[PDB]
Amino acid sequence: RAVVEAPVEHAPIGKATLPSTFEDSTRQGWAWDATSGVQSALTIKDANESKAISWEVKYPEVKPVDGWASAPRIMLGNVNTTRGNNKYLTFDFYLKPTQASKGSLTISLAFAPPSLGFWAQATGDVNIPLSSLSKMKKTTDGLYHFQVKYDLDKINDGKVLTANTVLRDITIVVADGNSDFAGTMYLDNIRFE
Ligand SMILES: OC[C@H]1O[C@@H](O[C@H]2[C@H](O)[C@@H](O)[C@H](O[C@H]3[C@H](O)[C@@H](O)[C@H](O[C@H]4[C@H](O)[C@@H](O)[C@H](O)O[C@@H]4CO)O[C@@H]3CO)O[C@@H]2CO)[C@H](O)[C@@H](O)[C@@H]1O
Ligand SMILES: [Ca+2]
Repeated sequence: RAVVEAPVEHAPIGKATLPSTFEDSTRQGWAWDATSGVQSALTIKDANESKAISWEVKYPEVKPVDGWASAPRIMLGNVNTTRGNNKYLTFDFYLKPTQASKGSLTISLAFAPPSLGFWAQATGDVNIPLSSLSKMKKTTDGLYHFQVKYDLDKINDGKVLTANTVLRDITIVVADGNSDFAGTMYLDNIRFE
């Protein structure tokens, strides 16, 4: 299936780049998956004094049964990277809610390794409770700043990512955990470490 809307003015696609810093004002190869429930503009905005890729999302009040149907699902296609000696994939994730009071966001990471049936999913989903936020100190520019880590030795289905396993694509999903989130999200500094 494909989720479609009228043409939207994304920032320039650029070229797949890791670490993804967005400093060249392009998306450095990141784009919505064709199945992403969110297909609105991906742009390059300042977040916490750095350029970051960004979108808006307000999850529906009536929640789909499939837990990713409404989710931003952003992908770095055909990067063809490997983890090397790195234990983690990590990135900066920022929120600027207009509404956030209940439920959670559940952030997943996946890869498409051609040797592993084009899917390998990190086991360590990260949940951000929205009631936790009001008590969190914001950045100077009014954001909630998370640095999210995924231990690449914890992968579902017994699949193993070795130092040399080709990762064709990287996917990040920000799923709705029965939440009332509305507002802006941002990614920066997407990298292995
Ligand atoms: O639905 C929510 C549920 O999702 C689970 O993850 C699903 C994904 O939602 C789904 O998009 C993903 O589909 C993959 C599939 O696994 C790959 O095998 C397939 O690979 C393609 C490849 O991309 C092509 O280039 C190649 O030519 O063909 C191969 C084989 O078809 O690509 C599709 C699309 O990326 O499958 C996931 C695992 O089932 C989550 O695991 C779960 O947590 C969520 O709740
Ligand atoms: Ca940046």
